[PDB]
Amino acid sequence: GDEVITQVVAVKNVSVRELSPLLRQLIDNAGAGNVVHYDPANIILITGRAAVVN
Amino acid sequence: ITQVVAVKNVSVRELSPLLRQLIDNAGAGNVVHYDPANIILITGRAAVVNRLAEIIRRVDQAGDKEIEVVELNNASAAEMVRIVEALNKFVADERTNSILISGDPKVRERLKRLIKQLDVEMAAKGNNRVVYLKYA
Amino acid sequence: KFVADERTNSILISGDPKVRERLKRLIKQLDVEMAAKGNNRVVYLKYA
Repeated sequence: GDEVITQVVAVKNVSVRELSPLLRQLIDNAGAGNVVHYDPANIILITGRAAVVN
Repeated sequence: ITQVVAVKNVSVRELSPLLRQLIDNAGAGNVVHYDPANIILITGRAAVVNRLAEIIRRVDQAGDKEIEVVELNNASAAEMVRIVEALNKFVADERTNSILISGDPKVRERLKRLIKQLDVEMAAKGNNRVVYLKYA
Repeated sequence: KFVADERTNSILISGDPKVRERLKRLIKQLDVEMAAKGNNRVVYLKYA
């Protein structure tokens, strides 16, 4: 559905800052309210609509 | 009310912009102050102080890292050391002959995996042999 | 990248499951042991 939830998922292989521009492309591709925050401890944060967060 | 909660894993100054986002997202009166002794201060409405403490504890609980101590009965610890050293943290003691670990409960999963991986002891090779001469 | 132990005499690997495919290939490739060459020989002198 359209709900706003945060999802925490990992990419171990290389630091996920590498995805900041294209992920903010999906933060741009649709409506905002999102965050995608890349923890240097290497996990992954999204917040926003479950579809675009997907 | 003010809430004092910890993030041990890395210094919480790292959260100042996004936490002030929740100091911006709603009304002010808040403080979030990051003590270099590594604890955490919020002050403000219990709801926004909560979501703040949830981001905060979301960098607390996130990256967990500590030490393990696990017996190495067979493969020399210092060897375990060396043979992990090539991998790119780790301790062991050869008083005990035990891998110690510093890092993740993912490091705890995979490095209990490598606790187990090189524990094995090679079968005797008959390196030396006593031969009974029949004639000579 | 690559490791091994000669306690165990075992290749350890760091890298891909493509590195796992090809480097199980090279796990297997140089496992072979050369046949004995009769490097030394005891010769029975008939006369001298």
